[PDB]
Amino acid sequence: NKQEMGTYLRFIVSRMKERAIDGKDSKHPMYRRLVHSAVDVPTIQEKVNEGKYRSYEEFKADAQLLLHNTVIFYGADSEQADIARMLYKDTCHELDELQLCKNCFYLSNARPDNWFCYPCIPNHELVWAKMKGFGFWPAKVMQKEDNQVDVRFFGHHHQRAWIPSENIQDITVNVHRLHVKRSMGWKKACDELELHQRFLREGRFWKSK
Ligand SMILES: [Zn+2]
Repeated sequence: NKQEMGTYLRFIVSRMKERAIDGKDSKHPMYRRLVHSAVDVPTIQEKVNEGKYRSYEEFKADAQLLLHNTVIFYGADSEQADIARMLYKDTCHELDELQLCKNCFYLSNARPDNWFCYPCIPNHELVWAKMKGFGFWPAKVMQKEDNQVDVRFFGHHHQRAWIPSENIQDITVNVHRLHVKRSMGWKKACDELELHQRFLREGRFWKSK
């Protein structure tokens, strides 16, 4: 876990680092004056590297505190607050995604060749799903509730979307039957689906080092 925490947090901080520049920063003389506890991205990045976070909750609390200071120092209605709010949301979203499936999260960030084809445990349910404007594309189910399913599509972008349950078909349905445009992109996604299914059958699990 401690090794995993390190690499996962590094992925998140790296992503949080850029949308954090735009930049005139919380180093006014009044920063001392309005802000209780000090923190910035470099401090967080150091704490990640030195293994200072005991849990993801402690990391999240530092991200929250950074948001709180920005709000206090610039005002809740300020544009700096808007940006910092989006930063915090994005950070917490990554933590959500990590919790959803650690293996998906690692592969999605590290992106080795054919990253989306490696199996997870438990295996993700596979479906055909259509979005408004599109025909059916193959996808992995990440989670679901009664009236909708959270999927990540095969192919370009590997688009993440909520799909109404009525727009889902079992992966065992015959492709030729239902509606979709057989574009090059769609065929590429179907190839990726098949390669994923082959890796599953092979027991070809992702191996680091
Ligand atoms: Zn997964």
